[PDB]
Amino acid sequence: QVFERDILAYGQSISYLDSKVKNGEISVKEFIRLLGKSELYRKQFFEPF
Amino acid sequence: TRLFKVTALIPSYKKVRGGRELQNTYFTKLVEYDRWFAEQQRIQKQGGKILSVKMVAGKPGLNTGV
Amino acid sequence: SVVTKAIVSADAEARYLSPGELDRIRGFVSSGERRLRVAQTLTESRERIIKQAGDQLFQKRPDLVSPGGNAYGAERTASCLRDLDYYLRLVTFGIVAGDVTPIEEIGVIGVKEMYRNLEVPLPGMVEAVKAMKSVATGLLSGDDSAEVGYYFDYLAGALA
Amino acid sequence: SVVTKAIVSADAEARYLSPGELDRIRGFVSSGERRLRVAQTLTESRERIIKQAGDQLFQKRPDLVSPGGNAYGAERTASCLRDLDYYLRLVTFGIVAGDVTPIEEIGVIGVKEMYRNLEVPLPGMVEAVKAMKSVATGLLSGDDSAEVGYYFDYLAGALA
Amino acid sequence: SVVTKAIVSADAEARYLSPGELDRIRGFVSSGERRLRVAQTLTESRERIIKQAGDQLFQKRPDLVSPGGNAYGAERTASCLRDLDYYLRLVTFGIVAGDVTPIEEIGVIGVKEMYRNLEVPLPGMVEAVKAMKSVATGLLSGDDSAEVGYYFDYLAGALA
Amino acid sequence: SVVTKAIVSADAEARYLSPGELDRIRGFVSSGERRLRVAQTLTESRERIIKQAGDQLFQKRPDLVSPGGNAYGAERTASCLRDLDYYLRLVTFGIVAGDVTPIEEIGVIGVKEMYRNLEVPLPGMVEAVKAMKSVATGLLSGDDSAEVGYYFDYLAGALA
Amino acid sequence: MQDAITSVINTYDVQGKYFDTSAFDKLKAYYATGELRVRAAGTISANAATIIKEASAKLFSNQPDLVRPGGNAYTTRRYAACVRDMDYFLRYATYAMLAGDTSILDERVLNGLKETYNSLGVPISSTVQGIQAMKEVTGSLVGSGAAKEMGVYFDYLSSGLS
Amino acid sequence: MQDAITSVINTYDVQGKYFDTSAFDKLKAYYATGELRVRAAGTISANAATIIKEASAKLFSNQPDLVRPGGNAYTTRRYAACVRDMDYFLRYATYAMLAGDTSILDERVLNGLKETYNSLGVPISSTVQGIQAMKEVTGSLVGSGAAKEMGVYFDYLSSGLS
Amino acid sequence: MQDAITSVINTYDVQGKYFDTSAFDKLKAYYATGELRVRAAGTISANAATIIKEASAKLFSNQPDLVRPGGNAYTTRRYAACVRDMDYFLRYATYAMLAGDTSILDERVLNGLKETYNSLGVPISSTVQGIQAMKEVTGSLVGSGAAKEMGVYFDYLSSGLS
Amino acid sequence: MQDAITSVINTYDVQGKYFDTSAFDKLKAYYATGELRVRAAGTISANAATIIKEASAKLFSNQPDLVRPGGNAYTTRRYAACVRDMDYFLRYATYAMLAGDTSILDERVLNGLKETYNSLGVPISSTVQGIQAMKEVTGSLVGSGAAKEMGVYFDYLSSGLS
Amino acid sequence: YVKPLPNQHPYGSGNDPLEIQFGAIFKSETKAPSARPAPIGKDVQRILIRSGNPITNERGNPAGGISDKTSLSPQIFKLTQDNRVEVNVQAVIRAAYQQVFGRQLYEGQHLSVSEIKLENGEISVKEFVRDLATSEIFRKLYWQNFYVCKSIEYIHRRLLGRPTYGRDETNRYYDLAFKKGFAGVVNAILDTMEYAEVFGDDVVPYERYVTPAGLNLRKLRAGTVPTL
Ligand SMILES: CCC1=C(C)/C(=C/C2=NC(=C\c3[nH]c(/C=C4\NC(=O)[C@H](C)[C@H]4CC)c(C)c3CCC(=O)O)/C(CCC(=O)O)=C2C)NC1=O
Ligand SMILES: CCC1=C(C)/C(=C/C2=NC(=C\c3[nH]c(/C=C4\NC(=O)[C@H](C)[C@H]4CC)c(C)c3CCC(=O)O)/C(CCC(=O)O)=C2C)NC1=O
Ligand SMILES: CCC1=C(C)/C(=C/C2=NC(=C\c3[nH]c(/C=C4\NC(=O)[C@H](C)[C@H]4CC)c(C)c3CCC(=O)O)/C(CCC(=O)O)=C2C)NC1=O
Ligand SMILES: CCC1=C(C)/C(=C/C2=NC(=C\c3[nH]c(/C=C4\NC(=O)[C@H](C)[C@H]4CC)c(C)c3CCC(=O)O)/C(CCC(=O)O)=C2C)NC1=O
Ligand SMILES: CCC1=C(C)/C(=C/C2=NC(=C\c3[nH]c(/C=C4\NC(=O)[C@H](C)[C@H]4CC)c(C)c3CCC(=O)O)/C(CCC(=O)O)=C2C)NC1=O
Ligand SMILES: CCC1=C(C)/C(=C/C2=NC(=C\c3[nH]c(/C=C4\NC(=O)[C@H](C)[C@H]4CC)c(C)c3CCC(=O)O)/C(CCC(=O)O)=C2C)NC1=O
Ligand SMILES: CCC1=C(C)/C(=C/C2=NC(=C\c3[nH]c(/C=C4\NC(=O)[C@H](C)[C@H]4CC)c(C)c3CCC(=O)O)/C(CCC(=O)O)=C2C)NC1=O
Ligand SMILES: CCC1=C(C)/C(=C/C2=NC(=C\c3[nH]c(/C=C4\NC(=O)[C@H](C)[C@H]4CC)c(C)c3CCC(=O)O)/C(CCC(=O)O)=C2C)NC1=O
Ligand SMILES: CCC1=C(C)/C(=C/C2=NC(=C\c3[nH]c(/C=C4\NC(=O)[C@H](C)[C@H]4CC)c(C)c3CCC(=O)O)/C(CCC(=O)O)=C2C)NC1=O
Repeated sequence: QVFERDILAYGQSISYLDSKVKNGEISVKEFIRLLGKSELYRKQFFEPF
Repeated sequence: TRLFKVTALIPSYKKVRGGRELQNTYFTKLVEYDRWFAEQQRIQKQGGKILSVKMVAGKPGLNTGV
Repeated sequence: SVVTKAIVSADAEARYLSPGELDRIRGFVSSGERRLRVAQTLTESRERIIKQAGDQLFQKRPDLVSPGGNAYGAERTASCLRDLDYYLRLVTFGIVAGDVTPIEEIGVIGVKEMYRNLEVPLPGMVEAVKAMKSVATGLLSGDDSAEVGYYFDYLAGALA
Repeated sequence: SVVTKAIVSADAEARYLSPGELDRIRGFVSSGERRLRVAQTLTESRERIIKQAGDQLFQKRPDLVSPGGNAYGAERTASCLRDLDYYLRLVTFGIVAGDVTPIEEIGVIGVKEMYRNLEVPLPGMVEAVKAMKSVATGLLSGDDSAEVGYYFDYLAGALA
Repeated sequence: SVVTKAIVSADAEARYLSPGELDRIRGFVSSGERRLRVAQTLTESRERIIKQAGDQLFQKRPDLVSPGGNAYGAERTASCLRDLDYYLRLVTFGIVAGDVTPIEEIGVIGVKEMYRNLEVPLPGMVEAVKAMKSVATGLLSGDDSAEVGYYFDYLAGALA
Repeated sequence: SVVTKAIVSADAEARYLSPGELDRIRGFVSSGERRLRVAQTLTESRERIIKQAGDQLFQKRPDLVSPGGNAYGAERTASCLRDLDYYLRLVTFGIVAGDVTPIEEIGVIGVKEMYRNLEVPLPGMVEAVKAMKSVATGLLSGDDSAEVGYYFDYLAGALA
Repeated sequence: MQDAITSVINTYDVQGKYFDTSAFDKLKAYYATGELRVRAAGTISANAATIIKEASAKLFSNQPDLVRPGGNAYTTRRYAACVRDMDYFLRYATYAMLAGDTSILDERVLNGLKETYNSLGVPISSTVQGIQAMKEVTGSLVGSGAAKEMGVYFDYLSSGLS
Repeated sequence: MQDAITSVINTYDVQGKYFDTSAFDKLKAYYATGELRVRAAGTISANAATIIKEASAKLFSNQPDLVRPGGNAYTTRRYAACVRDMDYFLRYATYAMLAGDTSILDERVLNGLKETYNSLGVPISSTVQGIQAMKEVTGSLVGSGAAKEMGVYFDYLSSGLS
Repeated sequence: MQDAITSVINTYDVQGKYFDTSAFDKLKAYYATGELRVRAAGTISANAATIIKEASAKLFSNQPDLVRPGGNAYTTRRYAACVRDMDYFLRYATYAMLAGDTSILDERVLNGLKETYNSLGVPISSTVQGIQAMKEVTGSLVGSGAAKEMGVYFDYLSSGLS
Repeated sequence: MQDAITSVINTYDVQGKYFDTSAFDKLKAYYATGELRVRAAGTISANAATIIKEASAKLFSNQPDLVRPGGNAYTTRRYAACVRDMDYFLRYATYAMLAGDTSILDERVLNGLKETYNSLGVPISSTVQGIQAMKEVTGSLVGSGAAKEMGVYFDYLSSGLS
Repeated sequence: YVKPLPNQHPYGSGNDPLEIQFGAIFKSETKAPSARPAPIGKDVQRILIRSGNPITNERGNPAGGISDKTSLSPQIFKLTQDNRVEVNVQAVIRAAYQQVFGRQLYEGQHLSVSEIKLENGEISVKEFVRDLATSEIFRKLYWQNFYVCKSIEYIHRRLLGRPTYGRDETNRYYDLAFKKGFAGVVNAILDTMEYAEVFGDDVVPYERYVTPAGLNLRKLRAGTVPTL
């Protein structure tokens, strides 16, 4: 949803965010927010636009 | 029927201009058959007088080869 | 003809004919005997082709001969068959010429306003040339039938 | 190619292809097999053709490799042979295409500007192409030699 | 001449010659005698200019007089020198006239196709006319050599 | 200017500037010194010219300043003299530029529609321009008087 | 434009190589299909006006709103414009089929058509329906083998509009 | 267009002032360089073909891939287009040098040229290197005084593309 | 370009319906106001030059920087183009008033006008002020009812530009 | 984005070659200019508000129409949007100066901006004049060399909006 | 939604060529969408900026086409050479190539026989322009590789010297394409009364109007923007 496609095709992921969302430290909303504020999202959908 | 040779004289009626325009007013020229009807109409619109037209390149009365 | 179009195309660009133009002219004159015997076969079959084409025209389109139609009456039917003969002769001319130019300078250029002057339906014309296609291609050999049918295709498309 | 020129000619006039154009396409499609055999023959013998054509050209025009000439030196002679390789490849393209369209669009349009920029004499190009013609049609049979000679003819006339 | 160019311009935008153009024509006619001295000085030195320019050209381009070259042989070299004489005379004509229009009307309009028909390299022509510039400019004073160099450069650019 | 006109003419033909129009630019840059001196003379004595020409015009045309006249009043007479000042500045611009192009672009194109909108009589414009021409020509030397009168007559004819 | 033979020529030109076995195989494939292409082209040229007639009739029967008042095809002018567009589509699909490449469809037809229709107000869905109508009408005329070849180009036009 | 004389005329007409000492000094400065500019323009016109020859030779020596199969200048047509563009740049740089202003570059050459090249696929960096080659070749022929003037317009073109 | 009558004709054509009482009521209303429209149009046609002169004078008096050096109306050609634009606005407002519809304003006047002025550098606010100047000048000549009628079209031009 | 070092890395990666003398010269040129770039960036960051103030005052003094009723910058919101645009232009010119390349100006400022201003009705000529005013104000604060360098990127923005 | 129609081609903004000397550069719907469609009606008339005296536009001045040229107008090339040794004829030929194609052609591409006829007076400048515009080279350059309406717009700008006003002209020339082809379109453009009144048999076509975007390309470059 966030990156319009699964970026495991490139081996890109935010491992600590994934662990936090799976184990319940953060919710899916906080995971989505931290995922859209990350370096990956900034590189994909902030810089080129 | 390929090429007409046309002598025409088109006086001036909408302006008087100080450039050389004898070549535009009185002229003899070669026109194509398909262009000739439109050319004659345009000359007649401008009030020009058509003096003589001759057949030069093509031959009259050819069913094909035109 | 093919040579005429090739020469005009070469002259327009102020240059000698290209190897493609020469190749098409060579293929045209190489197949002269076949298209020539095809035209002979078409011309030796004047009346069979004309009469069967007229019959199929009138039985697929009954209203041309029906009262009020374009071909109602004997004289109008005669003129219809006369035009059929005209177009058959033009098809032979195009076949020997190797191109559809003779049909164009004779029968295609200005046909629409001609038949609009004569109040002749153009769907009737295309039906007639289709019937003549069928009748003529029936007589010819399989290889030659296609060659005839392509010129008939051009005529049918040109009418409507 | 033949198909491309026929289609662009039809499209320029807002019409379907005429029977002559379709017949020409049929002939080209039929001859494609011998076209490909000729192209394979020329492709396989590329190095012999280039070597013999270069030797024959420099024997006919010693000024090019004489001091002060455009081809003086091993490097510039190598570039000359490389241009011969380009033009042989273009000839094979023209054979498979059935027309001189690939030759024209790849190596004839603006070639005079290119060789004026490079101080390359066009007459030298002409004898080089004639030498390739001789060497290549030496390898090919008579029917193949005629068709390959047509393309080398076009290339030499374009350079001249 | 300067008068001719001013007149054709004035006729083109269709009015009498402007005061500045009258000043230009007076400056031209008042300097006619100096131009006549320049033309005579060049005429007196025909042979030295032509032969030194030809020698420089054949030093830079030995291939032109090499076997197979364009100017190989005594007669073809003589034709070379006679062409240089033609262009030197045209340069004197232009100096007298006050511009390059004689050089165009006699020596530049259609020169490329002509030397193509004669297989004469235009790079050889520009080298030769540059050599004529180098020789002729030294014969004259600075102010006059500048004017003559203008015509020689213009001819060299026209040939290229 | 002359440089701009020559560059535009050379660009419209997609060619470098010919030696004739390079000579034209050479003459223009030669005359630049005296044309700057003329323009500076006009600039320094602008108030004197404006006052003299305004008085001369108002005496020659009492109706403009009389009640019911276009220039009646302090503000409208000030506007009249301010227009005269614009045209004097334009003539200086034309002198430095070497042509009437600055005058045309800034104060000639559409002037008739402007003054028609402003109820400003054009014969008064023409007489004011002629008065300024007389005053200026009086103030500067005889040789430069013709050059200045060229621009003033251009402006007078344009306003006429 | 570009066709299959010119496509092979162009790729080998950009790569700067002489022809290999793969290129000759592609050329042989085109030569094999060429005679069928010529037959289909002649058939469509013969029956162009007919094919347009049944395809337009089928489209306006399936979507009667277009021809009725308030429909995009409701006027003599707008109806004639629709028929003209359909004639263009058929002719250029025939060109692409005979060429063996869809480049002519990209350049002459598809590069600009969506924006033109969106500015004009033409329904693109109905236009794709008209193209499909032409496809299924012409398939019965050209024959199954030629229908398979013509279907890819009609699908190309439909996908370009969609 | 707009040359230095017209530039001063415009900058003083927009303000509404007469020519003052500074304006007359600018005009004097322009008129002083007139002979140098005319001489340089004549020299470049005489040797334009040679300049394009050497500049293109150096550019394709540094970047041979441009004129090899797969390069943007690989064909006779595209090589001719390359040398035509270089000739255009040289001619317009000469015009700007004669005028003493860069306006003609912006309104006759650089207006939409960058996006034209981007749409075409033309390598802009290679074009800039070609312009630099033209500049360094021209400088030797015209002389240092004229070379300094030609340089500013060559770099104006380069910055317009870059 | 559609007037009130054409608008009713179109709204009845798109429905495919014949005319009924409501359409006759609308056309009768237009025919009732037609005499006022014709009188106002004739008055404006006879006094067009006076209106333009008065409104241009008022605008350049309220904004004197326009006709002073450095203003967009400073040259003879730019002043002429300014009064030419005022003539456009007056003439097309007369057309729209006579037709009874503002279609000609979206149709021949305001389409792409903002982009045109922005490219030319023409001031938009000053042009709106000039359009008002024409509105107050024209109202006095045409009377109260005709002024109320022409005001909608002048305000249409002003709002479209603003 | 892309900067000078990244640009050289990219142009040597596309061709697959290792760094050679020319690449090292370009890298050394950027490394030498870096200190001046950093000083300029700090100066602009410290004085960005003042630069925007002075450039906006210059623009709205020259063209009072933009802030009068009917102007594009007439409200508190539209005025604030205008000064926000100027702030963004200055900050991204600073970014491009510090990077040494104009990639960020393309991808992050100018890609889609001119169509946005055409839709919005923003006068792009006035915006370019404001950018030029920003260039003039910034040069005085940064000094001659940094003024030339930043003027490069200001002119890039101005020409890109064109 | 909240503003009037843009200054735009009736068939979209991607149907506007870049106003440069030569090249026929259009936007692509696929390389980067960047597409704006607008509800431009069939009767909408575009606003065009004169390349010359502003008050010579036909909308204000119907007789502005035949008006006297100012210094703001392009160069005008007229062939007064006797219309039965002269450099004016060669200049006219070069100007005709510069207008029809935007540039000089290559040496193999010149329409040599038409140049000979023009030099010897058998044909007028208009007929020479027709020969240039109906040539196979012109068709190869500007017709066969473009969207049909894109080609029509570009050819209209080359020949009449102005963009199309609206859907009347574009639709007429689209129908002419549909019926008669490229030659039909080109001959129709030269047969217009507008051509004859502006360009007789004597004068080479020149550029009379530009779009606001084309003016923006030239005037808004940092060198040509008016300094505050
Ligand atoms: C530059 C070379 C050139 C010449 C020589 C020239 C002569 C010339 N005179 C013309 C008409 C005319 N010429 C005259 C002049 C004559 N009427 C008599 O009363 C007088 C005795 C005498 C004059 C002194 C008149 C009155 C006309 C009007 C035609 C008419 O209505 O009959 C026309 C045709 C009208 C037009 O311009 O379109 C030409 C071409 N034109 C040129 O471009
Ligand atoms: C070689 C080229 C050529 C053609 C083709 C041609 C056609 C032609 N058909 C004519 C009459 C006619 N032709 C037809 C034929 C039509 N009736 C049916 O509808 C059919 C669909 C169709 C024929 C297949 C008819 C009915 C008339 C009589 C019309 C009348 O009474 O005026 C006439 C008038 C002369 C006469 O009435 O005798 C011409 C000139 N002329 C030419 O020079
Ligand atoms: C006034 C204008 C004018 C010119 C210029 C002119 C040149 C000219 N040179 C000719 C031959 C020639 N011209 C040359 C000269 C070339 N050889 C190269 O090495 C040099 C680069 C170059 C001279 C510098 C040569 C070698 C020939 C002999 C060609 C042949 O006979 O095959 C000929 C053919 C007639 C003959 O053989 O005598 C002409 C007409 N004619 C004119 O009416
Ligand atoms: C640089 C080119 C240029 C010109 C030429 C120009 C003329 C000009 N003169 C004006 C006023 C005026 N100009 C005049 C001059 C006339 N009075 C007499 O009739 C004389 C015949 C004649 C002068 C010799 C007058 C009387 C006015 C006042 C009009 C009024 O307020 O009603 C105005 C109205 C704006 C203003 O007053 O500031 C313009 C635009 N503007 C320009 O930008
Ligand atoms: C408002 C302007 C307008 C008109 C006029 C118009 C004509 C029109 N005529 C049609 C069919 C038709 N029209 C006719 C009328 C013919 N029958 C005889 O032959 C006569 C010669 C002639 C009438 C005197 C017929 C029979 C059809 C049916 C054809 C068919 O079903 O294939 C259709 C197709 C209807 C559909 O697909 O549902 C239209 C749209 N369309 C318009 O938007
Ligand atoms: C060869 C490449 C090419 C194409 C194809 C093309 C299409 C095209 N179709 C048009 C109109 C049209 N096209 C259609 C057809 C559509 N609407 C109907 O409902 C159907 C569902 C559907 C067709 C199957 C209609 C109805 C119009 C009229 C639009 C109008 O007048 O507002 C127009 C504009 C004519 C005008 O309104 O002035 C163009 C340019 N242009 C090109 O350059
Ligand atoms: C496929 C289309 C195409 C062609 C044909 C083409 C030719 C071509 N030949 C070149 C060099 C050259 N070409 C030649 C050939 C000449 N030597 C003798 O004079 C002969 C008469 C003649 C060859 C038969 C020579 C000597 C050079 C070297 C020039 C130099 O070193 O300055 C160059 C300069 C770039 C490089 O050397 O890599 C090109 C572009 N380029 C193309 O994209
Ligand atoms: C007068 C202002 C102006 C210019 C300069 C201009 C450039 C221009 N160059 C073009 C083609 C070209 N231009 C080049 C040159 C470039 N590619 C090479 O790699 C070099 C690095 C570089 C030159 C130094 C090439 C190779 C082409 C062919 C590309 C193609 O047409 O597909 C085209 C496409 C249209 C045509 O070829 O006729 C244009 C419009 N257009 C203008 O209106
Ligand atoms: C009916 C639809 C329509 C309109 C509205 C229109 C406006 C228009 N005004 C123009 C010039 C102009 N328009 C103005 C007017 C402005 N300057 C002053 O500040 C005033 C505030 C304001 C007018 C009240 C000026 C000064 C110019 C000259 C700009 C220039 O030449 O650079 C131009 C470009 C020159 C031309 O070719 O005519 C157009 C197209 N054109 C149209 O087809």
